[PDB]
Amino acid sequence: FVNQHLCGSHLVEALYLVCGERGFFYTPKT
Amino acid sequence: FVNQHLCGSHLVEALYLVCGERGFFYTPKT
Amino acid sequence: FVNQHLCGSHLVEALYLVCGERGFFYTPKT
Amino acid sequence: GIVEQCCKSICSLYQLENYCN
Amino acid sequence: GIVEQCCKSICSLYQLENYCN
Amino acid sequence: GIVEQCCKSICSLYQLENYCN
Ligand SMILES: [Zn+2]
Repeated sequence: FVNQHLCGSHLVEALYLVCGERGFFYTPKT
Repeated sequence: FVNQHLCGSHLVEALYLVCGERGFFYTPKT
Repeated sequence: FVNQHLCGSHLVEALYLVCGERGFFYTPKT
Repeated sequence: GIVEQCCKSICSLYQLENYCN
Repeated sequence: GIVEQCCKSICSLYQLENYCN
Repeated sequence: GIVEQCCKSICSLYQLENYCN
């Protein structure tokens, strides 16, 4: 996988590819 | 809607979702 | 074409549009 | 324009809808 | 969360898969 | 490469077409 900082909608799209049929959760809070 | 700064093609894609069947105008000039 | 700095996946998507049926090569190394 | 409101500052759903037709 | 690991720092394929279901 | 021309600087339509096949 790419060696860059993944942010915004690119981070969500990374998660989409990497999980696939498993799906994911994006909870961006501190 | 998201609390981030929307720029470039992400700003145009925000406008696409938010208007839908109304459409939009993107004129980026100062 | 747009007068901005094209990076990341936006640079690859620029190359996709600009070449089309010719295709391209993305080799990001220094 | 929109690049001073929604990119240099932040835009809510309504301040962005003013750029629809 | 994920915005401290994969955005403020860099994430490999595995540190990102921990955010799958 | 392309990351020094089109990302660190700006590329017109032609300087980007040199990266096609
Ligand atoms: Zn982007």
